[PDB]
Amino acid sequence: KPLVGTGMERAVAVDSGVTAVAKRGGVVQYVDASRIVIKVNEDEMYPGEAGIDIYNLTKYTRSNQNTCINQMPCVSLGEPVERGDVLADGPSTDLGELALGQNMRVAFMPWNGYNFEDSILVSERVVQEDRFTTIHIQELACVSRDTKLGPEEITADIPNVGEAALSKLDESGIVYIGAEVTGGDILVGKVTPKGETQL
Amino acid sequence: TTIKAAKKMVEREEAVVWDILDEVIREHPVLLNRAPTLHRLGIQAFEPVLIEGKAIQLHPLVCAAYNADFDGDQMAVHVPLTLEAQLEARALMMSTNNILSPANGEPIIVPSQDVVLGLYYMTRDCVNAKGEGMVLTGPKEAERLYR
Amino acid sequence: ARVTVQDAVEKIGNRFDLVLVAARRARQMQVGGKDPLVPEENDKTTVIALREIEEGLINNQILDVRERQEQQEQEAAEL
Amino acid sequence: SVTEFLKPRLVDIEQVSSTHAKVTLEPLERGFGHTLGNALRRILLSSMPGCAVTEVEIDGVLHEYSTKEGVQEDILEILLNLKGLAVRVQGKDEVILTLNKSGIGPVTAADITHDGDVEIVKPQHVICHLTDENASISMRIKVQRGRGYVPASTRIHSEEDERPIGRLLVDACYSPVERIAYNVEAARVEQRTDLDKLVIEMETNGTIDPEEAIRRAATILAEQLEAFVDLRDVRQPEVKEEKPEFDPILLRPVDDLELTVRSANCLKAEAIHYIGDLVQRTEVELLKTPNLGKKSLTEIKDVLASRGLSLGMRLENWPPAS
Amino acid sequence: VTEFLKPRLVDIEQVSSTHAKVTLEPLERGFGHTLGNALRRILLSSMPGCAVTEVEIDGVLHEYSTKEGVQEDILEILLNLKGLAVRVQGKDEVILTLNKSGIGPVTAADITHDGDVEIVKPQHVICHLTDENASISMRIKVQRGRGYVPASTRIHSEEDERPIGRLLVDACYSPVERIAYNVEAARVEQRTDLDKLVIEMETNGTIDPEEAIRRAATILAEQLEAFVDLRDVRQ
Amino acid sequence: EIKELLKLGDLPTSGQIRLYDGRTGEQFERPVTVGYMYMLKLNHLVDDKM
RNA sequence: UUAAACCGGCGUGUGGC
Ligand SMILES: [Mg+2]
Repeated sequence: KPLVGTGMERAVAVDSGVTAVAKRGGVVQYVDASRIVIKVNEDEMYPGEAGIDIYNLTKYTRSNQNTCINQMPCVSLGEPVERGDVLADGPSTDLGELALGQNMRVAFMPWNGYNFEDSILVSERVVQEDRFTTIHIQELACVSRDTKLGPEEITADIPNVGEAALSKLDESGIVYIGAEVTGGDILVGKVTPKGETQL
Repeated sequence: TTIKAAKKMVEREEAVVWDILDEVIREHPVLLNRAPTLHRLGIQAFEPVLIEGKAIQLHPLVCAAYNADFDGDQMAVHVPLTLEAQLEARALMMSTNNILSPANGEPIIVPSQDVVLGLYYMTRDCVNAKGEGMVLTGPKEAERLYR
Repeated sequence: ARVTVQDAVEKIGNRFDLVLVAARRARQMQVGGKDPLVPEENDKTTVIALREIEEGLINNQILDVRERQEQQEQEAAEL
Repeated sequence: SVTEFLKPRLVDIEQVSSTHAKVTLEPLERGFGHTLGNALRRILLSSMPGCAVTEVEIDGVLHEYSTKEGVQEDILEILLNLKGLAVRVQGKDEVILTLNKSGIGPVTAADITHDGDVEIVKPQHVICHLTDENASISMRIKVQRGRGYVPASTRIHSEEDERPIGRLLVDACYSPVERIAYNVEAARVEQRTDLDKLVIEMETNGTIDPEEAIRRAATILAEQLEAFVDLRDVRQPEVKEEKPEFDPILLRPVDDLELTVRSANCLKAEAIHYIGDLVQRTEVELLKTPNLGKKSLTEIKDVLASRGLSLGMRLENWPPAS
Repeated sequence: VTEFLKPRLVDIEQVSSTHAKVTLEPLERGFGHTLGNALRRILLSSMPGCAVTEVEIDGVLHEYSTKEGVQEDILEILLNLKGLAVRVQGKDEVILTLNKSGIGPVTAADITHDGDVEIVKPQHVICHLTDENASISMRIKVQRGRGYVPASTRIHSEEDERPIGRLLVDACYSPVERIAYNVEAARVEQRTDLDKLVIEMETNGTIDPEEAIRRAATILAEQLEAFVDLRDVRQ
Repeated sequence: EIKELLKLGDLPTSGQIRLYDGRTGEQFERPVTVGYMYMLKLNHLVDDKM
């Protein structure tokens, strides 16, 4: 949360659509890191085919600027909520309050010229406490273009390649969910014919 | 033996490639460049030292010659790649050879706010302070008494 | 190392003939395989050429003289 | 006296809490107050033996950027709380701790399967929150002892240690001390004036012992000072002819050539650990070596001769390193 | 591994034989700063030696004075005496006389050659004198102290009200004249950066600079002896 | 009001405390002002421009 | 004839200096 503020922070956080705002008040039944169950109170319940509400939070997904957008729940079991209340602190939010970044101890003195024009001096305590470490999601999309000679396939039988490069691949040809990659490594097995007709 | 082995070794990032890098950049100047080039001083020659990270370290005193603050400016660097080019960057493009402005007679190596503020705070004398009215035998004695 | 080369220019004028003489000297040093006239401190060929010029040992005129001596050596070797 | 003054000594490890501790060194003659204070503060805050978590593994999750049906927070927050967890190992330097939990409730440090050589400094440190009846978590936690602080990126050593998907890496931030304050005061010397007593307070993780940490810092400082306690012109560049021609890498044992253990013990049946002796061992001693048949001999031939070496080469300079 | 790194020095430059430059490489990430600072602060104040502390001219009894026979004021006399480095034997405190006449500059070689003291530079000029009929004398008492003891704090205590009717001088028991440590970045096989220390120091010549560094290291080790591992290895 | 809030926080009214050097360990004259600032990481990371 | 070796063009929008 920003230590100093302006009072407007409680609005832009709520009026934005990034966070999961509660549409119908009531109680919270099942709190999970992915979903939220809201049992509606009987006064606001519909006279027919009524029930509860299920808010499915969005997980880590790529945005337009390769920035991960993640919704984190902020309520507990049995906690009552009202209409218009926030259910999940989205990115850059802190308990229904929009918080851009971290507050930090700052001194104003030239330290061995390491702040010569405008440069910033940071301590190892910042990176050790896992303070400013951000996450970026990058999308890699391969297309199976169709040629006038046979279609495009994703058969994982790659010729003229080492076994170490084929280790990350599954039986299908797409690497599993959670295998990191460092250098150029095949993760889609799109090998296709080229040989002309008239054979 | 072959260039393929050397390429594989430099791609594997071994420790044997590092001392070679210290040998080849010991006296190999490079060409520092600013994206907007107004005058001849926007391009200079510099002796690089290897620093860890992903940013270029630059002398603070030459920054005033580039007119480029540290608010996110991105600077470029080229290599001479040729004997004539190396000795040319040394002779006609070194930062030491370019200290006076090509427009007027004032030096372009004018100090900046930090060092001049430090010197002003240092030489600004008061009326009463610790060690007033004593006698000193030399600058080294003064430094010792201050420390 | 060599911080500045102004003293190389005060004795070899115009600051541009120094370029030519350093070019030829370092070219004869690298490929020609000549001997550095001063004990180097394990530095580049360009800076040892510049420093040998700095000790007053090499200018354009003595460079032409050494070229003439090498030409005479070639004449005598061809015989 | 006028020269060769006395030395200080430790007289208090007064602790106001489990972490915030205070020590008083005394007596310091003059100027040694700030000197020793700053020196000990820098040595303590810089390097102290830490035993924080370095590697985790939960069965259900594959990567820290995922979730788990039942836990309140994400895997990232779990890694945060694990980094914040402190622990003290005594017997070994690296250890694996298993944490199994089920049912609704706040999962804290006390729920882990502790051991004798491993002691949790504080069990009230919450790790996560299980928010479902049939919700369970089973996790393995690697805790190793080291020096300083190393991130999770540069800690990689090969291209196979992270092949297990469940092995999640947290940047090992092990530093028992958190802040080291100090000050000097007028020591209550029996008969003298203006003697400096150095009071040093440390807010720490509670893992390291205060007096033990102070003493270890003094050890490190004196060991570093021993460098120029008898300083002289000492050099270690090989400005000579030492360039050898013996087997350069084959002086280390056989086991580091990426082969099995049965062949390792088999090469130990001939009492040949280093190939520096096996380089003087041709192929006539392979099938005579006990239990070298079809596949073990296949591995021996493959992982040895394919790396540029030949099995059996005559040389005469492996003893003198020439 | 809980085991640190020990430096391998590269240069002990002894230019001018009294102003040395010792380099050390490499150190840990922050050990260079603390080592340089501790050594500097120790050598500055807590470094025992011997220097002049009392001056008494039998003709003048004040700092301020209009004294003939010398074209330099008494303040110049005190300043020249302040830099008079002398090494004393087992004696802790001794006085010396400088009765001398002549033409030119009274120097340090004119001191009565006692067997308990040793002047490090007899060629040190003290005071230029009037070229005729000028015979000024003075006694100088030295002491074996700890470091720099200024005039104000010292004269306030040693002489309650100046009962003997004496003069003062800035006592400098530290044999080192100046010292400055500078840390730079040095590389090992692939590690990020290590402290390479460069200590440039200059003493009064009574002891070599490396000898002063050795003495400071030994005094710091003896100060730390109470806590340093109790032993070589503890086990 | 900032003064009285600092007073309630038992912190100095001027915001300038005496700071000790991290390396030399000496006392800084002319006490520097220190506080808690709200700083932001901008979308100009070095790993994308190098 | 045979053998060996090697093998971003355009517009648009945004942002920064
Ligand atoms: Mg700018």
